[PDB]
Amino acid sequence: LTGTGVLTESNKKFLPFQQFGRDIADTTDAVRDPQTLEILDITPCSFGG
Amino acid sequence: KRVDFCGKGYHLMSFPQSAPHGVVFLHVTYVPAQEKNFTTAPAICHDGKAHFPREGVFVSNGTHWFVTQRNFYEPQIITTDNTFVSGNCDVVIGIVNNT
Amino acid sequence: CGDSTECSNLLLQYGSFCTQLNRALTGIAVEQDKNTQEVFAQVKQIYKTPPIKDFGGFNFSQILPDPSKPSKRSFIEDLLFNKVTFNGLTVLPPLLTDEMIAQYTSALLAGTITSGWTFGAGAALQIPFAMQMAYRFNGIGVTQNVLYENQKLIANQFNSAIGKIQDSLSSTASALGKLQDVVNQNAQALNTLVKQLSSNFGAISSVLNDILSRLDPPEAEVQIDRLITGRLQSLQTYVTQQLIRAAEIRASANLAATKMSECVLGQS
Amino acid sequence: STASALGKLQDVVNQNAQALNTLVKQLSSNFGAISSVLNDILSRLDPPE
Amino acid sequence: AYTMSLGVENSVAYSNNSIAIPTNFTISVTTEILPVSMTKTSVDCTMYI
Ligand SMILES: *[C@@H]1O[C@H](CO)[C@@H](O[C@@H]2O[C@H](CO)[C@@H](O)[C@H](O)[C@H]2NC(C)=O)[C@H](O)[C@H]1NC(C)=O
Ligand SMILES: *[C@@H]1O[C@H](CO)[C@@H](O[C@@H]2O[C@H](CO)[C@@H](O)[C@H](O)[C@H]2NC(C)=O)[C@H](O)[C@H]1NC(C)=O
Ligand SMILES: *[C@@H]1O[C@H](CO)[C@@H](O[C@@H]2O[C@H](CO)[C@@H](O)[C@H](O)[C@H]2NC(C)=O)[C@H](O)[C@H]1NC(C)=O
Ligand SMILES: *[C@@H]1O[C@H](CO)[C@@H](O[C@@H]2O[C@H](CO)[C@@H](O)[C@H](O)[C@H]2NC(C)=O)[C@H](O)[C@H]1NC(C)=O
Ligand SMILES: *[C@@H]1O[C@H](CO)[C@@H](O[C@@H]2O[C@H](CO)[C@@H](O)[C@H](O)[C@H]2NC(C)=O)[C@H](O)[C@H]1NC(C)=O
Ligand SMILES: *[C@@H]1O[C@H](CO)[C@@H](O[C@@H]2O[C@H](CO)[C@@H](O)[C@H](O)[C@H]2NC(C)=O)[C@H](O)[C@H]1NC(C)=O
Ligand SMILES: *[C@@H]1O[C@H](CO)[C@@H](O[C@@H]2O[C@H](CO)[C@@H](O)[C@H](O)[C@H]2NC(C)=O)[C@H](O)[C@H]1NC(C)=O
Repeated sequence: LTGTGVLTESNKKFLPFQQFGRDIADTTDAVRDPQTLEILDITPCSFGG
Repeated sequence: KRVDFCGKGYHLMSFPQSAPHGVVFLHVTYVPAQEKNFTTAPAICHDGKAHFPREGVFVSNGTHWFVTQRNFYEPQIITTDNTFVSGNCDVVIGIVNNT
Repeated sequence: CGDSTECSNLLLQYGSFCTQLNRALTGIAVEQDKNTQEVFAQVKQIYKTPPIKDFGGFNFSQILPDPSKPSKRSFIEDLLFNKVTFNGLTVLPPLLTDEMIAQYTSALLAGTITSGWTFGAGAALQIPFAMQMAYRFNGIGVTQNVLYENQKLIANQFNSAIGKIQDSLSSTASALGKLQDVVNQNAQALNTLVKQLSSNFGAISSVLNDILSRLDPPEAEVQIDRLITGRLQSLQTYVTQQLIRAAEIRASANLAATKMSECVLGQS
Repeated sequence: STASALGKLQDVVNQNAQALNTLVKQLSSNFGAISSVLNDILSRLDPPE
Repeated sequence: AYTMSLGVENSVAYSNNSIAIPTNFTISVTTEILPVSMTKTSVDCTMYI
């Protein structure tokens, strides 16, 4: 799941068999770490004019 | 007559001028100024009847009542030829006594 | 490109497609700001209504602002606001905030209640509301004679109509069709633009990293060319649709400005 | 005396001139090819490519 | 940098038996500029492409 972003802590709950989530238009929005089985979050580090 | 179509104010006339790829209008407009205060009443009770103004508005300067045009202060005394009658005055809210 | 080097290098030799691409969007945004300014900024001062209100019997409490609410918006505005609802794309805030728009509308409405139409030409002139209605009957053929003899009945009809429209807006939905349609169209356009980033366009994959990671530049460049052509086509189509829609919205805004100028600031 | 009074006509003229200029400048783009001029590529190749 | 002011705030001295009538006038001449045309352009294919 290669990609760049900033990883924070979240609160949503995965069912015991998902690996990662997404919200709409097929963009990854949360990942479960394969070590501690905790739900992370993904936010693009800011940019602008 | 359509408001604010060409000119801020009351339109009078206009002049066109050319420009390399367009037109330039010079809108002449009338704008009132130097306002003042008065006291108004929507009708006048005389002999029970209720006179209304044909065109204009009633005003007063403290002692005397006048009828004026609505866009330029010009007071004229009240006479039976610029007012018209309609019924008697007990249903109108704002009547005032005068002659 | 999605923050890649060789993609940027390949896109560089395509000339300047993107300078005017950004120019068009900037012009569109400036156009929206100008639209809002020309629609609402019809007045020079900011008028206010007196605390004591005796408008011959007419009742404006449903449209006049109330200081209790934090937003200072009236009841009908509350009903309307309640009823209706990152991949290099950004959204910018409007220059005017909703509070200032509400202030503009409140100033307009207080002026037309207390001054009449005279505040659109020069300085606002006070005029008691009842004997202002007698100036609007006179402009449709009916003499003023009528109004001063049916004042209470007219006031009751107006209040009942206000209550009826209040309830019709409150309960029945799907009345604010056009704004909802505009919002849905914009959202659909953005969503379908976003979803195009998952298309092969005749290439081997929709992800740059994999195609550059298991190949070599000699033909990875060709695959990137296919991706670039597809994405450029999609972006150009999106920009053209945006331009057409902006033209339609500008026509509607001009119509709204004319309506505000001719029916609010005067009798048509 | 005052300048910048004739804004709209000047903007129209500038828009047209800029459109023409950017159309002209597109002639110097490789478009992914080996050159932006036809004579040399015809003179140093064969018809196939 | 500051917060925008929409204009000077005044309260019209509303009452129910008071009017204000102008006593003088002014005449104002204001300009308005509208484009009506743009330069006609023609393009030849073979010469350009
Ligand atoms: C793999 O990850 C770690 C590696 O040791 C282990 O899980 C943790 O193990 C440490 C001590 O070895 C404990 O203190 C933690 O409480 C463990 N956490 C979890 C979430 O297990 C274990 O070997 C493996 N864990 C998993 C989940 O596969
Ligand atoms: C007409 O009279 C009203 C009330 O007398 C004037 O409104 C007030 O004028 C005084 C001037 O001494 C101000 O201090 C008040 O602030 C005004 N009232 C409000 C609510 O602002 C009004 O100015 C008079 N009209 C003219 C043209 O002089
Ligand atoms: C209100 O206006 C009336 C009419 O102009 C004034 O009445 C006359 O005023 C003049 C002086 O301005 C006197 O010479 C006359 O004797 C007055 N009466 C008549 C019948 O002409 C009145 O003075 C004005 N009052 C105020 C307070 O301005
Ligand atoms: C204009 O407003 C004033 C004050 O709001 C009204 O004066 C009141 O008149 C009623 C009877 O008409 C009296 O019982 C009150 O005592 C008056 N109030 C004061 C403060 O004296 C006046 O009637 C209104 N006029 C119109 C035409 O609406
Ligand atoms: C205006 O004039 C009328 C008529 O002169 C007044 O009405 C009379 O008032 C007196 C005293 O209040 C009563 O005794 C009469 O019954 C009333 N009617 C008639 C036909 O005389 C009225 O009060 C005056 N003032 C106003 C504000 O209308
Ligand atoms: C204008 O209309 C509003 C809406 O009906 C009136 O507010 C109502 O007032 C009564 C009695 O004061 C209350 O029982 C209602 O609950 C109020 N309605 C709402 C929605 O709160 C208001 O009184 C009317 N204006 C006047 C001068 O009576
Ligand atoms: C209405 O306003 C005009 C100016 O817009 C006044 O005309 C001026 O009057 C003063 C004194 O009489 C002269 O010194 C000026 O030269 C006049 N101006 C012009 C352009 O001629 C006029 O007096 C005002 N009317 C009233 C009744 O006060």
